[PDB]
Amino acid sequence: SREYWRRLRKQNIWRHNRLSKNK
Amino acid sequence: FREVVETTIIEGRITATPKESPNPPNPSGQCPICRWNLKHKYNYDDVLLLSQFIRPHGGMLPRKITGLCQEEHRKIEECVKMAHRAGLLPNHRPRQLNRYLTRWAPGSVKPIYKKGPRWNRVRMPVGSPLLRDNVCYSRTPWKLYH
Amino acid sequence: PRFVSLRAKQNMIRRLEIEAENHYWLSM
Amino acid sequence: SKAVTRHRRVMHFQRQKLMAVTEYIPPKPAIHPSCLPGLIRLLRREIAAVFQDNRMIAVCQNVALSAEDKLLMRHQLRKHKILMKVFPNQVLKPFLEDSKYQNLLPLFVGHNMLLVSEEPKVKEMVRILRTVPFLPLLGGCIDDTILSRQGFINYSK
Amino acid sequence: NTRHIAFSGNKWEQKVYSSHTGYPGGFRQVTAAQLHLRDPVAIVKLAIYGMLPKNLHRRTMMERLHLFPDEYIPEDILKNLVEELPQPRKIPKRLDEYTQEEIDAFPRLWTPPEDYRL
Amino acid sequence: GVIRAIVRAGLAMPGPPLGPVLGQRGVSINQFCKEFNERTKDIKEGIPLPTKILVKPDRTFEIKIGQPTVSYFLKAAAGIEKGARQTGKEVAGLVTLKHVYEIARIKAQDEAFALQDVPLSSVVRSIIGSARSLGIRVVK
Amino acid sequence: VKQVRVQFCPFEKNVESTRTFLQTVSSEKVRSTNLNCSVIADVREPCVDVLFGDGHRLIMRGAHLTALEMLTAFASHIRA
Amino acid sequence: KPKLRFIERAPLVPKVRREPKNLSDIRGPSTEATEFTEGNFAILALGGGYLHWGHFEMMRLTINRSMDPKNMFAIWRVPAPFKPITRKSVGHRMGGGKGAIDHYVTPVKAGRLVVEMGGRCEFEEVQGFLDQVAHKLPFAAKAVSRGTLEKMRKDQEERERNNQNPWTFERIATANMLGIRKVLSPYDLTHKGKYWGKFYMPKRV
RNA sequence: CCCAUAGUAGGCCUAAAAGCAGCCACCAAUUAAGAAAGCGUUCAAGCUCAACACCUCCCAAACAUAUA
Ligand SMILES: [Zn+2]
Repeated sequence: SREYWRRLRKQNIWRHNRLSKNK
Repeated sequence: FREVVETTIIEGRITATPKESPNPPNPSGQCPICRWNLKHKYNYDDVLLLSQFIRPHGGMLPRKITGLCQEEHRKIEECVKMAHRAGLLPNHRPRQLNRYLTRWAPGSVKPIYKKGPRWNRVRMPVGSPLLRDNVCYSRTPWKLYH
Repeated sequence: PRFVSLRAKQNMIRRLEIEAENHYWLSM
Repeated sequence: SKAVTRHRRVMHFQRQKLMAVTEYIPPKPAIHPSCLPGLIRLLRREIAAVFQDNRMIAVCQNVALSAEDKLLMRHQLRKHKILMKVFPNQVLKPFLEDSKYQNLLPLFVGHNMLLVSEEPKVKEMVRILRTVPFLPLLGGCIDDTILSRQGFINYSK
Repeated sequence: NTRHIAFSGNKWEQKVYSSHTGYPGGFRQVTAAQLHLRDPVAIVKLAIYGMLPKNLHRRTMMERLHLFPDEYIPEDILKNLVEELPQPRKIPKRLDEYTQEEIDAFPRLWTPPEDYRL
Repeated sequence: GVIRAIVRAGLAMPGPPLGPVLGQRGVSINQFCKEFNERTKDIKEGIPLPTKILVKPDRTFEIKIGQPTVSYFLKAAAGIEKGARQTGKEVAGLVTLKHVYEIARIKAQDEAFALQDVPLSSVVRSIIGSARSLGIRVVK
Repeated sequence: VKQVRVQFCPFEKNVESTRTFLQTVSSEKVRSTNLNCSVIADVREPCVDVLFGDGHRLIMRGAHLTALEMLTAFASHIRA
Repeated sequence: KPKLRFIERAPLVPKVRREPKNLSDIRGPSTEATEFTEGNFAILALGGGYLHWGHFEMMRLTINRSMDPKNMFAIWRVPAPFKPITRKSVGHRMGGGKGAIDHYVTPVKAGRLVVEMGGRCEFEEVQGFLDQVAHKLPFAAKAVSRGTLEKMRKDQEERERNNQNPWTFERIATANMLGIRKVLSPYDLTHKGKYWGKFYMPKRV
C-alpha cells in the first residue's frame, strides 16, 4: 500500500545515509 | 534548423531543415558513423565528414543531437580540434605557423629543453591515440610519437 | 633498460612455431 | 642481487621477450557489440478512482508558491470538498488515454496539481487567485466537456 | 617557400634548437617557432644538415643546397633548374577548396532535429 | 524573520531562552512577555506553549498560538514530570486507547501547528507514533 | 524591470518554453529577491510582454524559442 | 569483542636461534588464509611483503578509529610478528657473525587476506578506511568483498579462456619450448609467470 | 537542474544543547523530505544531501598515409 512504499523509501534513505558517512 | 530573429522583438523561425541521405548502406547500425560504414575510415583530412557535426562557429555539437556513439563522438571531437588547427575549417570563425596533426592546444605546451637519454626520451606527440584503430594500409602502424 | 621490438617478437614467434612442429613429429 | 628485492628486478632479456610474446590478446569481434542492437499500480488504482469520482476537474501550475503559502491554499481549498493532487504526469499521460480523454492529452505536462471536485467553489478559488498576480487557471473538463478559462468564467460565474 | 614549412603536431612549440656560443653561460636553446622567425631557412637547413653523412663531404654538400624562403628564386638559379621534384606530403584541401560536386557527392549523414538552434 | 521556540507560560521573560536568541533581529521582550502573558491568561497556565512569531522587517510582533505541546501534553496527561530516558523498553505511563482518542478530538484543529488531517487515524497514528517513541504504553 | 505580461494559449497547442519560463522565474522565487517587478499571467503564438520602466518595450513571441534563450536574453536586457 | 585486539611487538616466549631470511616466504601465491571464514570483507594482498609492528598499529589504530562496533566486527588473519629480523650494529665492519635480533616481522604473501570484516555493513561503507589502510600497507593491497573476490577470480578464468594468443607462459615454460628454462626459475613452472620476485601481475594472463 | 512543510525545540542527561555534546527509539502526516549524511551556531536561526513535482652544452637528423 501507501505506507509499504513509504517504508521502502525510508529504508532506502537510511541506506544512503549509512553510505554517505565517509563522504 | 531554427534561428532566433530579433530587433524590441524576439521570435523564433524554423528555417531550411536538412535531412540525411535516404539509403544508409548499414541500416540498423547505431551511430551515423556506424550506419555508413565509417567506423575507422575517417581522419582529420576529410572535412566533408567533420563539418556536419560542427556548430557554424566552430564548436562541436552535443552527443544527443547527433546521436553518435560515445567513441565516435570523442573521435570526431578530437578530429575537429585537429582540423581547426590545420586551417582546414576557415569559415567556422566567430566573426602564422602551419600545423597539422596537433594533439594539444598550441598555446599550452612547454618546449622540451632536456629531451631524455635514449632509454627515457621525451617524445613529441603527433596525432591522437583516439585514431589508433583506423585502417592503416601501410605495414608499419601510425607512429603517434615523434 | 632494454625493450622488445617487433623484430624480436616475430623472430621469437617463428622459433616457437618450429618448436611446436617438433613437438608434433615426436608424438608418434 | 637477491631473488626477492625491494624494487622490481630487471629481467633477463629472453625472460622479457617471453613476457612480451606471451602477452594477453583480447578477442576482437568483426563488429563492435555496442554498434549492434506496486507504487505504479497504486497510482493507477488511486488516480483511476479519482477519474470516476469527480464530475468537474481543474488544474493549475502550482509550483510557484512557498510552503506555508501552499498550506494557505491547502486550507482555503480544504474549506471546500475540492481536492488538490501533486502527481507525476509520467503516469498521467497513459491515464488520459485509458480514461478516453483525447482532448485532454494536450493538457498535462510540466508542474501541475489536480483540483478534482464535485461542487464548484472554483469562482471563489479564482477570487483567491486574483489577489496573486500569477498562477493561471489551466483548462479543465467537466463530464467529458472541456473547460477553457473563459468557460471557467462562464461556469464558475 | 621555406617560410611555409609545416611541422606536424606541436613541434613548432616543443622542438628545441640548442646552440652554444663557446662563452660561459652562452647556452642558447631556441624553439622551432622562434628560430623560424629569426631566419626562415634554418629549419630546413638544419634538417638537411643533420640528414647528411657526418663527414667532410657534408659541407660541400651543403654548398650545393640553395634555400629560399619565398616564391622568389634568383634568375641565375632559375636558368639552371631541370626537374621539379614532387612534394612528399599531399596537402589536404580545406572546405573552401572542395568544389560543389565534391561536397554534393558526400552524403549528409544524420538528420538534425527540426527545432535545434545552432 | 521566522522564530520558533518552546517558551513556557510559567515564566514570561526568563533570560537565556529569550535574551541572546532574540538579540539579533532587535526585540522588545517586555511586549513579548506582555502579549505572551495574554497567551498565558487565555489558556490553562503553567504549561509549555510554542510560538509562531514572525518578526517583520517593519519591526512588529505577531504572536500566533495553537494547542499545547506533545511533550508535556502526553507526559502530563500520563502524570510524568520528568520522562523516561531509554524510551525503548522503559515505561512509566500506561495510557489507554480511549484517552488518546479523547485528546485527539481536540487535536486536529490548528493552522499554525498544521495538524489538519480530515480523518482521525491520520492523527492518532501520528501521536501513538509519538507514544511509541516515549515511555507510554498504548493500553488496549 | 517593472512588469511582465506573460501570455499563452493552452486551449490551442501548448508551448512549454514560456510555461517553463512562467514556472522557474515568473514565480515568487525571483520576486522574493526582485520586488519591483510585477508579473501578470493570462491564459486563453504565446507572447511575453516586458515593460521596462525606463525606456524600452521588450516583446517576445516564444513559440519556437527555448527557455534558456528567453531567460538569458531576458537577463541580457536586465543588465542592459 | 568486535574490535582488533592488540598485536604485540614480539611474543612472550622469545626466539633464541637466529634465522636466515628465507625470502620465499614473500614469493608466490599464498596458501594459508586465502578464503573468507565468517567474514564478508577483507584487505587482500596483491603482492607480498613484511609487516612490522608499526603496520599492525596502523591497521588496529586507523581501523578501530573509524569502525562501528555495534555494526561491524573484525578479525586478524595474519599472526603476530614471529620472524626475527636482525641488524648489525650501526657503522661496523662485515663479518663477526650474524647480527643481533632487531625486530620481529610477519611475512605476507600475495593472495593473503589480512583483516576480515563482518556484520551489518555494506561494501561501499567499508571501502573508504580499508582503502586508506590498504594504501598504508608496505605491499600493494586492495579492499575486497566476497563477491568482488569471486568476481575477479572469474575474471581471471575469462582471461585464461578468451585470449587469442596461442603462446602462453604455461605452454612455453613447462614444455621447455625455446630452451627457456635456462632463464626461468624452477618456481616459474608453478607460479606460471604471474609472480616476479615478490610482486604480482594481475593483468598478465 | 531542482527542492525541502509538519507531530517537534523527539524524550532523558544537560544552564539549553533541538537531526546535528552523548544514550536510546528511530513511528508518523499529506503525494512526499531521514527523529537525519556533510557546514553552521553556547544553544538557536540559518546553508547543502537523500526524497518529492520536468525527466661545462639538449643531445642522431627526422618522420603519424604506397600493400611485408
Ligand atoms: Zn556505431
